[PDB]
Amino acid sequence: SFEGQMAEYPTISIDRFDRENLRARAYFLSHCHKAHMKGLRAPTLKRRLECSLKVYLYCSPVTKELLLTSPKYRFWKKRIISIEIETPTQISLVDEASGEKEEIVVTLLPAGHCPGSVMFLFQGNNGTVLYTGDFRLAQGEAARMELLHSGGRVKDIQSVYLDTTFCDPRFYQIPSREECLSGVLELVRSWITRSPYHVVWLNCKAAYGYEYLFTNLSEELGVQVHVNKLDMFRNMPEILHHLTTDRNTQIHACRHPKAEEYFQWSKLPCGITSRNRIPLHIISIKPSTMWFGERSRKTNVIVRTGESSYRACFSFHSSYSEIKDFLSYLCPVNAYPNVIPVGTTMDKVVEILKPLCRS
Ligand code: NI
Ligand SMILES: [Zn+2]
Repeated sequence: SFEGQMAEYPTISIDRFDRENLRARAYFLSHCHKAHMKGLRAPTLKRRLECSLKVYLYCSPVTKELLLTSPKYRFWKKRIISIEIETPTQISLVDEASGEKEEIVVTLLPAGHCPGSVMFLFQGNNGTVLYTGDFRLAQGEAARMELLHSGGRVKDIQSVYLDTTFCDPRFYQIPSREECLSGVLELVRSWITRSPYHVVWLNCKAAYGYEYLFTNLSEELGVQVHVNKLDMFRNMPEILHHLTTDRNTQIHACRHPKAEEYFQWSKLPCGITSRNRIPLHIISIKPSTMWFGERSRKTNVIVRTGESSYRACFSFHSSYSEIKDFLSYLCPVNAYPNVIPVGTTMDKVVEILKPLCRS
């Protein structure tokens, strides 16, 4: 599995900052998710940064903004360099122990996974490689990325290091971003327009990536979404103004350790149960990955699980058919899975991808 280092450029570390990654000539962060930040504020890394002065962290503008809203990562401020999207950027790497100098060009491509999420395309003197980070690309999106191409064909890519979360034929198709959004929108609309006392709880994981759902709901329905904390979007106006810390709203995305018990007793995680002593009428909506097989057809993005509860199709990652389409299009020499799906093995995932690769 992926532990920070690509074979072709081992002196850079991406989305992993412990163990062998402590000797990196440069760091890269694809997106601000805990699973891709292992060791990023460890004492040993800080120790190492005090020694090595020409070591930087590179990421997208949004990732820089998000990361540094957390006090615990503020020590990175002096060493963090953002790179604009789809803007090829020369990066110089120097050996601390040896004398060595090394030059690479990096291009950030949007990953469709959460605010600030990118893929990193690296070009240097040891071939071109693509690190996808976490991604969801719909069909046709890769073909529109001009900087994946050279002279009207895809660039010669030696190796792709890719998000294989749903790389198993069972996860053949997943409804699109737009389909998922429209389903949730119409469910919420149909509830909250009944009266001011009808409210929705969006039961979401504690992670970036639900913001486009919140913004669309807010934009379409003229309501702000209750969240526990929104200071990370202080400088992000197109997100911030769709959120609120006030409990007096019809759409909630607040969180609590016992939030599901609270919902079973008609509460809501933030504790509001009534207004003018009228009980709030609450439905829960849990964004959840849903998929259909190769020989099946799409069914409703909304799944009712109780009188007052729903699951709603939502995915942070590409389907199997999207992964195969992406890799087929890239046609690299090698493809390496970043992640093994829960019910599969590395050998099955590698062999799924192998026919789409040149060696
Ligand atoms: Ni992620
Ligand atoms: Zn709330």
